[PDB]
Amino acid sequence: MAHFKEYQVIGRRLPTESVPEPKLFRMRIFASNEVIAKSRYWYFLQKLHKVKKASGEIVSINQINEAHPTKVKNFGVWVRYDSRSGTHNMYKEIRDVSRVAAVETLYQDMAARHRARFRSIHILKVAEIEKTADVKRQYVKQFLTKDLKFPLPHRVQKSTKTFSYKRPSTFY
Amino acid sequence: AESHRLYVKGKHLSYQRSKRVNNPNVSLIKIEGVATPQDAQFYLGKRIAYVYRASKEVRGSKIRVMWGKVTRTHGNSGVVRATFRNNLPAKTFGASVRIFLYPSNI
Amino acid sequence: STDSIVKASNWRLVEVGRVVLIKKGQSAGKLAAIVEIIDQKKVLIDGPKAGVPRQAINLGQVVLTPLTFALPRGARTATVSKKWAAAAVCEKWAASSWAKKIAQRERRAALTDFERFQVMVLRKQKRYTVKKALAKA
Amino acid sequence: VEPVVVIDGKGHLVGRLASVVAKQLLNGQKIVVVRAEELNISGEFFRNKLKYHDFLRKATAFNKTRGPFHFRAPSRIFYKALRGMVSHKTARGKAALERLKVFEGIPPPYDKKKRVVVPQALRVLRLKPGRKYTTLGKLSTSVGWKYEDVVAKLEAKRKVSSAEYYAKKRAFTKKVASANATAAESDVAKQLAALGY
Amino acid sequence: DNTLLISGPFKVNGVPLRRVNARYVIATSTKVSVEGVNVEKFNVEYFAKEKEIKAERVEDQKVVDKALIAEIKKTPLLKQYLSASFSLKNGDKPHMLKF
Amino acid sequence: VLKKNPLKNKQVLLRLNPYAKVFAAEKLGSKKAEKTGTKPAAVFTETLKHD
RNA sequence: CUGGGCCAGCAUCAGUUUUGGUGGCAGGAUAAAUCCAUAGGAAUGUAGCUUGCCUCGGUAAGUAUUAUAGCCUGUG
RNA sequence: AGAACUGGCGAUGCGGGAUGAACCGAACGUAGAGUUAAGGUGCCGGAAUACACGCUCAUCAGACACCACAAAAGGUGUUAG
RNA sequence: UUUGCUCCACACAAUAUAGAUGGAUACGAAUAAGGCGUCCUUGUGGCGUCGCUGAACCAUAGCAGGCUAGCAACGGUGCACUUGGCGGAAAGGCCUUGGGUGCUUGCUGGCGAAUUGCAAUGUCAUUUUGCGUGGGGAUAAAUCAUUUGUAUACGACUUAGA
Repeated sequence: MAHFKEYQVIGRRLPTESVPEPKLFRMRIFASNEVIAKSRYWYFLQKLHKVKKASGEIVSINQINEAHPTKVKNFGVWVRYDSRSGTHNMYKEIRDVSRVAAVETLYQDMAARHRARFRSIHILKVAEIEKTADVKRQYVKQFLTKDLKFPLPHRVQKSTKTFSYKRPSTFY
Repeated sequence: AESHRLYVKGKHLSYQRSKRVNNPNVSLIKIEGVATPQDAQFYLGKRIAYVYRASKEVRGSKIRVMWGKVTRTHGNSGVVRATFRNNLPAKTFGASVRIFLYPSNI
Repeated sequence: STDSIVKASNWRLVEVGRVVLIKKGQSAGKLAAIVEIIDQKKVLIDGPKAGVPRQAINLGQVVLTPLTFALPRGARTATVSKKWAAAAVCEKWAASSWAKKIAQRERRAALTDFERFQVMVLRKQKRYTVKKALAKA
Repeated sequence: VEPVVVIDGKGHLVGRLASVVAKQLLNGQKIVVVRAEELNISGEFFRNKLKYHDFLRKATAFNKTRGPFHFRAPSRIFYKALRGMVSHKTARGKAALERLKVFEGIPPPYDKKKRVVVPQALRVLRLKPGRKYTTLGKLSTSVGWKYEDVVAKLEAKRKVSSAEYYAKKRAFTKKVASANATAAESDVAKQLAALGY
Repeated sequence: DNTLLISGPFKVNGVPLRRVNARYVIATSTKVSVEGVNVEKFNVEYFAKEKEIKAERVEDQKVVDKALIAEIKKTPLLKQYLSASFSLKNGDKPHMLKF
Repeated sequence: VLKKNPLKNKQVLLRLNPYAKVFAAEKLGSKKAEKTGTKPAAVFTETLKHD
């Protein structure tokens, strides 16, 4: 829950003489360190298969780096979450350079707008959106128009000293 | 030779303290021109003087001096911590203080 | 008058090809180009020539300059270089007061104590010849 | 780093100005604030007037003369914001304060003395555009301050004087930058440029 | 005895050959050649306290100085530089300045 | 009478444990690993980069 | 005038500790990128070409996938 | 008002919660140097008017556990779904 | 009441000081806009330029800044005078004209500095207040007591008395 890395977690039920070689399951988990990621792996597995980590084991844990960490992409994000009064699915879009960058703004946004802390959200799917205008959401489409430019009116420069011998301007 | 100063000016702000308990044993100084603990690292170990007037002459002078030295930086804005042979009087919170350029390990 | 007059604020635009001066960080001091807009607050930049690594940056740690050159959006580092060079961006920058003052201020800061002394003596010379002028017309 | 600092109150946000000006006193620096009447408070005028009335209701019940004092002048409304930010009842407090003066308009010596702004307390830098605010002068007047027009009259009279003054200045600074021109490109000038001067 | 033997030169700024302590000094980057300067005889016991001013002292000053001044002169404004006292001006920041 | 810390103070470092002498002399607190080329198999990358 | 006595500065150390500069290694998709090669694509379609608009400079739609810009994806 | 287990107060200062028997932190010979806890860092006051993404304008905004209260029900305010 | 009283000079003893140590360096106004320069129809005008901080500008070299000789300017700066003016928000300060005088690091010479011994006490600021000299100056009242009653518990108030 912080500056996110994304991990492959791969685990399985412990072998039995009856079933050596039990099936392997993978999740992609966003977390900040690997102790959290494996926690998170088990949290989800327990809600999906009978297994507690006391009957299972983690076979591999590997960080998945962004393939094109400077191509700008538009991501579709699918999320399940709890409100003070129920639980909701929700599709949002995020424009960024990496999943890991996108996911982190997802979490800030769920916090800002819906007052959802991390314990309350599940990431359902995160996906680069291939064709522009499969993009559904205005506040990301806006950036997709041709020869896009804008000013940044009213610039405030931070001052290094407490007094200034001239009245400042906001001119950019 | 209008100017003769070989010290940097500083101000004596406070003793070290928590909200309701102070420690006269350490003094907090704000050195002119120093804005970051990085900058203030230059001044650590340098000598300071608080310089005052009195009525009784001593070595035929009415000027007196309390010496001390900068010991570490303080917080994020260049404030520095200082110990003095004595302990700055406290009426002097706000008074000017002088921070020398020796011991120089330029 | 008799034309409609409307002076319009001539803002530096965030746009592909806009060249920016990096305020903070490790690439502090260097020029990079906006390659692609990310949102109202972030952009992809790239400063191959100054050796600032193509990266997503927050506009608040950058300052827009008046210079801009032709660059297709999304352009990878290689073609950013080709284009930046074709455009003679550093040439233009160097020629500005803005870049000149930075240089001036940099040079002052490197002055030796002996050097500071010479500047004094030279100043006093210039002063002298100036005050007699400023006294004749 | 100045014996006395003189601040133009104009376009400054009370509480943030008050905050910086108070730390200045507690660190030994003399301050005079002028033009207190063109100080701002954030949020529209009805709310601020309302606030001042809530403050007006407080008085010692048995003797309103010993209960809180309600100062209506802009300078003094500011002084209140400041005073609350200084341990004004201790010796050191009174000393900090004595280093500070506040004025409506800018009365003489200060009128020929430079003024500075405080960026971190400057409204236009600080308030987000669109957000409503209040002129301290207008607020005072509405709760009984008598000298808005007098200070207004005096300011225009001053401003005429200051213009003439600034115009001579500029004209002089023309002659200098002119008559300089010859020396401006001279061997000594090229030398100075080599060392950044 | 850990100290620095210092000159001036005397004729330049009135400072005689002398002991100075290294922690009370800033080293500028400006430097005169000291090749043709004797200096072998000078040591701790030279300064040893045994009012007046010894004739040797006065003659060594002239021996050492003449050569130093001869070097100092090859560089314009060096003499003047050394005659002039150092001080901090409003604005100076020791932790920033080059020297 | 005074605990000296072998982690500063090479003298007592050498007092407890020699070897240190050779440890340092031979470097080996650095020391290059060998070099192999072994590649991961298809399937490992297929699933790393899966979905 | 020495000596004690005490106090201080610097130096070389010891104990504790705080704040910098720098060297060599290890791992991972033996980082991911960039860069290079190659295959294949598309559009917020670059050059051409088509047809009305022109002030004939340029221009708007349409064709057109590298050309008189470039980008994306795979593999190496 | 009355029981269960444990931990406290009572018998106990200290740091935080402005204040406060019982909460949080932490228990106490005389001191020096360092580091932290809980809690804080606009100014009162030691400590970034720090950095980052949003959201909010209240003619009765809001602002931090114990804690110094607020509900049913409504809004073509604005946000995201 | 005998000493007295007052303003200006510079002279000794006490005394205090929230804290000098190169300079508090003056348009106004806007900020989704401005400053400056230049032109003019003097404007919601035209052209040029600047910002991205005062990291400026000004000042700054000499025994804490000595003694001496010149060149070139005819400037700079201090001082005490002087011709005009302007400033009432708390003006108590500002601009100006004319000489005189010291200094001038714009530039070129001749001397000096030590032993205060390797840092420590080493530049003097401005307030009061008592006295000391020489000049200019000025030459009262209030209170108690007595009295009025427009006043009054007592003080207080208000009247009158050479």
